[PDB]
Amino acid sequence: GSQLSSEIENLMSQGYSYQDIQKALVIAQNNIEMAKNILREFAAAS
Amino acid sequence: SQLSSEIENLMSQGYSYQDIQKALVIAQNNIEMAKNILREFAAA
Repeated sequence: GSQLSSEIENLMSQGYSYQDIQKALVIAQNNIEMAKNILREFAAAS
Repeated sequence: SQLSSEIENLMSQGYSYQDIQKALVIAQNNIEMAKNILREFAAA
């Protein structure tokens, strides 16, 4: 695996939807720290 | 004026003042990017 896919798997463990994670990475221009900020502050987790 | 108009326009779409601030902070004041965050994720 890669670092990015590792990060995505960790986000899903937290309950974020795959679609939210993708959207967040696109808006963030793949800056991971930024995408994490978006998800934390605005995304639902189940 | 330019910037306050942006906040006014976002609030008129129904975004809270606090969500707008959060989205600017995360985007480092890239207003285009903040608007994307709000459109895709924020309650309006």
